[PDB]
Amino acid sequence: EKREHEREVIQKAIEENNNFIKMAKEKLAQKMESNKENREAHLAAMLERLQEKDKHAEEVRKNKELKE
Amino acid sequence: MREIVHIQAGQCGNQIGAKFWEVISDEHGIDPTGSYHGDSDLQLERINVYYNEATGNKYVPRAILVDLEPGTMDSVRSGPFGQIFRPDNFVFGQSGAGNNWAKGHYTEGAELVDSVLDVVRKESESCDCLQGFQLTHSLGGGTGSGMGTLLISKIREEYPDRIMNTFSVMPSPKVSDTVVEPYNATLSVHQLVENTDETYCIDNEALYDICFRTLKLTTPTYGDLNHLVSATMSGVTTCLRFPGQLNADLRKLAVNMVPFPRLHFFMPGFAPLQYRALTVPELTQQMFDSKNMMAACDPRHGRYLTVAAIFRGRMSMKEVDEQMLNVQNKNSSYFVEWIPNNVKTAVCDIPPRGLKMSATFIGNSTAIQELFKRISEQFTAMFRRKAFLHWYTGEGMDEMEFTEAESNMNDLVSEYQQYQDA
Ligand SMILES: Nc1nc2c(ncn2[C@@H]2O[C@H](COP(=O)(O)OP(=O)(O)O)[C@@H](O)[C@H]2O)c(=O)[nH]1
Ligand SMILES: COc1ccc([C@H]2[C@@H](C)C(=O)N2c2cc(OC)c(OC)c(OC)c2)cc1O
Ligand SMILES: [Ca+2]
Ligand SMILES: [Mg+2]
Repeated sequence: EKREHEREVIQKAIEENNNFIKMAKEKLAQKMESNKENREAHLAAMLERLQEKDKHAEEVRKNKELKE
Repeated sequence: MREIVHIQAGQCGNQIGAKFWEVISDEHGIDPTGSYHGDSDLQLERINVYYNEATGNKYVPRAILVDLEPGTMDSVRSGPFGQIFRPDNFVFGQSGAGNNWAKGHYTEGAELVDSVLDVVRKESESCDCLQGFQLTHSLGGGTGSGMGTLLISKIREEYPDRIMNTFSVMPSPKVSDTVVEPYNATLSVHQLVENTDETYCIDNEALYDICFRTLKLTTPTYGDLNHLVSATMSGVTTCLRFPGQLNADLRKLAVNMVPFPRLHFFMPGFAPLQYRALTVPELTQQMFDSKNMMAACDPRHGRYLTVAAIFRGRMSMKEVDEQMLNVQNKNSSYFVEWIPNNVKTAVCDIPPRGLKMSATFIGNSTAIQELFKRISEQFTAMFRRKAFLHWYTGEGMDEMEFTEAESNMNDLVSEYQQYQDA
């Protein structure tokens, strides 16, 4: 009974070192994923705003042409 | 040929084990080379209890040296009698045990135990009639304590009908390495209650006090403490190492000193701690004074269940009995009456180096409960706030094993109290 308790203790220590490593690895991957997403969405929205301003500058040149 | 296999583990275990071998090797006339140059055969008649013979007829300790890091054993090796030991008999890891019982018992120590059992098996198998085993260790660290107890379990499994004996150094705040010492000792005592037949409780509190309030050493080193331990260990093993009117062996000792299987924790005593030899009456008074005890319990707080005492040197056997009998019949409040003739006395002619008279005492007293209380109180002061426990849960232990170890120590205390009052 005692040997089997010995086995249990040490397998538990391995299991815990492992679950800790695993958890860390996952936590990192989720945060880096969410990070890239968010950053990209900010740049995309910026570029979208700029591009609307380009389109608007067509409708201002195209519209000066329509006074003739 | 009633051989004993000696094992020493951890820093404390190897430091005092080494001194031990220094002392007895000198008493048996062996030099640092394993070569005999003594003048009697009283030195050689039972030399085989502790020493194996060599090819050139040299003597080599039946000793196994164990540690989870190499430092101390490098020191042992480079010390005075370092080369006497069988080099195959040094068994060690590299990583240490961090004053952590769990690492010695369950993780780091588990990885080394089998190689130790291999050297053990190699030493047992060439024994004409092996008596049992003797382990030197402390209970407050990680290796001697965790791994030492693990070892005792394995040895009991492989040699269930041999005697297991320990010299166990108990921690004290006075002379302390780390705060987790009570945890490690409470876990270790629990093993010792189930798996030893005889344990000599060597309290570091007492050794400090004898060193400070008596030897007048103002800053006592571990060498000072180990010098007392060395003397006590030599005295306590005199009757095994030497021929007398008694044939002493470990099993007979256990039978005559242990009336209840769990109460096998002994308080040792020594006298003296000098050109004037002591007289028999002084030996007798000193030995039984609390100040000559090495466990830091006062024997007047409890009762003696049993006592074994030797006197070393050439003296008056008649005066011994007179004095022995006298100190009983002056202090009958402190011996049990329901165990007739519970104090036994012997004499060896060979004294130890540097004394012409000495006396050593082995007492099974209920006053030893004081020691276990001291540890329990300290354990509980931390455990009630689960302080410091992460060091052990991180090696796989649960609080449960703690709660149980606590419980079994308090039961031990209750048991000693029950017999102090019978
Ligand atoms: N009397 C004595 N006690 C010691 C000695 N070395 C360490 N200790 C005590 O032993 C405990 C620490 O255990 P230690 O042997 O150093 O750890 P280990 O290597 O893990 O077995 C503490 O209670 C120290 O006070 C020694 O040489 N003599
Ligand atoms: C009653 O108590 C006794 C206690 C000890 C002994 C003997 C025998 C069991 C033996 O071995 N004893 C022993 C061993 C001793 O060391 C191994 C010893 O002192 C060192 C000692 O001092 C009287 C006695 C005989 C007894 O009757
Ligand atoms: Ca390892
Ligand atoms: Mg240490």
